[PDB]
Amino acid sequence: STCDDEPIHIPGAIQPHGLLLALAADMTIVAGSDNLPELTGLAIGALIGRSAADVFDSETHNRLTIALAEPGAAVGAPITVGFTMRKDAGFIGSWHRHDQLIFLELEPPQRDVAEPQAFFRHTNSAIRRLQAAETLESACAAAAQEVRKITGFDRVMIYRFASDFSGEVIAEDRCAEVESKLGQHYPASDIPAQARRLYTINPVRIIPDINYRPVPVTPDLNPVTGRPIDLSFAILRSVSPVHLEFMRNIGMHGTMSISILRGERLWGLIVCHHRTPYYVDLDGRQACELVAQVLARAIGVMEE
Ligand SMILES: *C/C=C1/C(=C/c2[nH]c(/C=C3[NH+]=C(/C=C4\NC(=O)C(C=C)=C4C)C(C)=C\3CCC(=O)O)c(CCC(=O)O)c2C)NC(=O)[C@H]1C
Repeated sequence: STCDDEPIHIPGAIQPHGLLLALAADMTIVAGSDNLPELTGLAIGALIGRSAADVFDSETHNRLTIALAEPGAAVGAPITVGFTMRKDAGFIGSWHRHDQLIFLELEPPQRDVAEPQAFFRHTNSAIRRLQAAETLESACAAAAQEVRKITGFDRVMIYRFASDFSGEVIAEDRCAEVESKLGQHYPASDIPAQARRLYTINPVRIIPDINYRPVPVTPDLNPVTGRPIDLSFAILRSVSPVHLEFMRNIGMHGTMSISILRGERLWGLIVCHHRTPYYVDLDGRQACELVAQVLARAIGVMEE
């Protein structure tokens, strides 16, 4: 376990392309990313231990209050965000009720959004083409082709693993400019235990610049538990510089990867790489999110 030891879940930093705010269970600001001042225009060391009401507009707190005290408490779905300071901003992104804190992840207004009809088109065709569920090999390739058709990543591919957690690429499509790993296998050390354990419970992962400077999370002391701040579900979660190397190697300054859950069990991953630094509309992500959700289902009617 030269590999499986790293605490990648508690690195106490996020990627700069958005920010984070962590509230205690009585709705008071507890910790944030240190770039908070840069964009919302509010100084961290001030915020620490004051009210979430100082940052959000009155609805976003209220939509917040209802969502959380909703029964079936869990890492929340995406929310619409407006700040009292810089309302204009209209940042939009998720929240996450883990660690006995309420994490808010906020993203910059994804300008130049997916054309509607084209969107519905690709979403709908895929769910037909995948549900049309030809073989396993197409079901998958399909997902990759379609996924590439939605996002427009330079190369995309379905990765499955054996019971010894070594995987094979079992599908592909590429911009005719980069090799097909369609025949390669890889060793379980490559995506190791703790990262397999993490993908099972949070099925989206996105890195836009592999060449980034991590935005510390301050404090990174969980006030309720007194352990570092645990960034499992955070899609802004700073990433193990080892792996980053391995993406520099294979020549890709952006990634994203989606789990393929098969009854609590991680069957395989959609895996995307893009030469230069590349982002995804929540649209873009939730689409793919969908692809793998159906695929996983168009695997649970191929398993009978
Ligand atoms: C022994 C340590 C190693 C290691 C650790 C490591 N790697 C990751 C993350 C990923 N590695 C991936 C592998 C691939 N990328 C590809 O291009 C291909 C295909 C040829 C594979 C199989 C991938 C996709 C990931 C996940 C990244 C993503 O979500 O897009 C981690 C986890 C890092 C984190 O979650 O913060 C770790 C600890 N890297 C190695 O290559 C070996 C030597």
